[PDB]
Amino acid sequence: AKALIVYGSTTGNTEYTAETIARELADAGYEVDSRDAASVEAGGLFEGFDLVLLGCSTWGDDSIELQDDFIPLFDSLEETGAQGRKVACFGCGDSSYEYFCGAVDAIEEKLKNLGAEIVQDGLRIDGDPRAARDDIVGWAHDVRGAI
Ligand SMILES: Cc1cc2nc3c(=O)[nH]c(=O)nc-3n(C[C@@H](O)[C@@H](O)[C@H](O)COP(=O)(O)O)c2cc1C
Repeated sequence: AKALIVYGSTTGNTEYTAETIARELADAGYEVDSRDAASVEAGGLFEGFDLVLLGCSTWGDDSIELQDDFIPLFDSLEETGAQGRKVACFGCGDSSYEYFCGAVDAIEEKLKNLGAEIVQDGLRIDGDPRAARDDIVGWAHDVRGAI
């Protein structure tokens, strides 16, 4: 199978996560196309993938904001065809906050209402993804034995 990894990272956390996740896949027999959202384009993007990996960090204090690079993709997500698509969402945040990884929640929601089938519960990392690296290896892993 063929997977798409699209990520929004500001400080490099979600970028790290998507890489760990990328290999996760690739070492398993997976063909993987990883991309920065900063550059993606919504026009049938999801097209011809068996799984879509959609990542993003949270910003904001009062209001939930999505990693910046990712917003314009968030905005035009019904243009990508996530109909009966297989999508799992991930990102980084800090639980010191009230709407911890609230960016994972919104992603997942527009996905549903859109058509995707979420194969698994979003992976919400609290901290440097790097020290949770195992939590990560297992999630990539649970989404495989899931399709
Ligand atoms: C201005 C700001 C507000 C944040 N907003 C929240 C929050 O609402 N939810 C939470 O999960 N993460 C929140 N975080 C921090 C995480 O989003 C951020 O540290 C994270 O690691 C993103 O890594 P990245 O560079 O891949 O986007 C806050 C941190 C700061 C700087």
